[PDB]
Amino acid sequence: LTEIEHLVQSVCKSYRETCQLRLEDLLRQRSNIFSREEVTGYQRKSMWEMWERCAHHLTEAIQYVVEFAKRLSGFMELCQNDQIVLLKAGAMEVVLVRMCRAYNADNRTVFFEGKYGGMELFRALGCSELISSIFDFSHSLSALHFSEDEIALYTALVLINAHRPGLQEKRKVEQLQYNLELAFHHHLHKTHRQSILAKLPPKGKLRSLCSQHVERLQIFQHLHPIVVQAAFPPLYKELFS
Ligand SMILES: O=C(O)c1ccc(-c2nn(C(=O)c3c(Cl)cccc3C(F)(F)F)c3ccccc23)cc1
Ligand SMILES: CC(C)=CCC[C@@H](C)[C@H]1CC[C@H]2[C@@H]3CC=C4C[C@@H](O)CC[C@]4(C)[C@H]3CC[C@]12C
Repeated sequence: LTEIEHLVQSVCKSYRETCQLRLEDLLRQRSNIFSREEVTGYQRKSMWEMWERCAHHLTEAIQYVVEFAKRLSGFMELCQNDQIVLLKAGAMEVVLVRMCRAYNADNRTVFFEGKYGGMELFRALGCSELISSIFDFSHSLSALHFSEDEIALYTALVLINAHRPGLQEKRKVEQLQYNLELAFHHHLHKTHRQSILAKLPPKGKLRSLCSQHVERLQIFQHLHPIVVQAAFPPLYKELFS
């Protein structure tokens, strides 16, 4: 078996071990939808409470993406600067992509605290525009019906991007990126799924949505700080300073 077929297997394994929620569970729970009364309960919570809940869920989701990154071939052999540069730019882009698995395009609901709810669940945050953009992005991804293996390979490429500003060893990230691009393209060809390539988000789209998202989280963090046990302190200290 080729280096490339082994790379496909390694990335798909890493994803399976760090996917946080099982696709099977997410699909089964689609019928489990918040009642009008439960939605009203969430809308009546203080911004501060909804922020504490959402901030903690987002931090947990980031930590699954850090673990995913640490299991990708070559990631740990990059200099720490480059690990931080990739995860700082990339980890929340991966969370936003991972969301499409927990999103039902039929009723525009997301899996949140054990049931599916629409974007009005989050009314107390005062972020309707930004949250609507996040729901829209998941909506556009859901049309692809990504396989588990496609999302493993795609989210590896979201992270391993030699064009991120600030890399010391751009050559080394280029080498890992070329191999992951070949693995993704190789797997799509083998599974007759090259049709998704033209349907993938235009680039800049994920970067600019993620930029806006993180900007808002940094404002909330500045006004009402949460603390977590840092999975990757050098990275954590670059956002939670
Ligand atoms: O456990 C850790 O080591 C760790 C855990 C999380 C991050 C990380 N948080 N983050 C946020 O945007 C964030 C979140 Cl999710 C919750 C509350 C406040 C914030 C904010 F202050 F940064 F804005 C990120 C964005 C992009 C990339 C990595 C991260 C980094 C490291
Ligand atoms: C802008 C702002 C202040 C808040 C954003 C509100 C809202 C859009 C956030 C809060 C919790 C997030 C989920 C948390 C965990 C997961 C699991 C992951 O495996 C996939 C992603 C997912 C489902 C997150 C999706 C985005 C959520 C709902």
